[PDB]
Amino acid sequence: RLDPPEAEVQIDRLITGRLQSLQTYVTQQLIRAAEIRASANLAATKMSE
Amino acid sequence: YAWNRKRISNCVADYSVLYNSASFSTFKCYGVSPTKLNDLCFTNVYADS
Ligand SMILES: *[C@@H]1O[C@H](CO)[C@@H](O[C@@H]2O[C@H](CO)[C@@H](O[C@@H]3O[C@H](CO)[C@@H](O)[C@H](O)[C@@H]3O)[C@H](O)[C@H]2NC(C)=O)[C@H](O)[C@H]1NC(C)=O
Repeated sequence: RLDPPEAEVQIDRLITGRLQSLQTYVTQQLIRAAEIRASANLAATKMSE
Repeated sequence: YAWNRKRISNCVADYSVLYNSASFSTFKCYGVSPTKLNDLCFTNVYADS
C-alpha cells in the first residue's frame, strides 16, 4: 500500500514490537528452563539415592 | 459548508490516468501511495467535492 520511504516507518514499528515480544518469550523460557533443570537435578538425585 | 458526497462501487477504477493528468495542482495521498492505487481493492470509495 505504501512506497518504501513511507513503509519503512510502519515496518520499523512492527519490527520493534515483534522483537520485544520475542525477547520477552525467550527470557520467560530461559527462567522456566532453569526451573525445570533444577527439578531434573532433584529427580536424578532421587533416582540415584 | 455543504460539501457534496458521492458514492462509487461496483466498478473498476483506473487511477493511472487521473494521476498522469497533470492538471491537478495538488495530488496528496496519506493512507496509500499514489502509484499503488492501481493494484489495490476497496469495499467502496467516497468522493467528496
Ligand atoms: C476531464 O476531461 C479531460 C480532457 O479530456 C480528461 O483529461 C484527459 O482527456 C483525454 C481525452 O479526453 C483522455 O484520453 C486521452 O487521449 C489522448 C489521445 O486523444 C491521449 O494522448 C492521452 O494520453 C489520453 O489518453 C485522458 O484519459 C484524460 N486524462 C489524461 C490525458 O491524463 C480528464 O480525464 C477528464 N476527467 C476524468 C475524471 O475523466
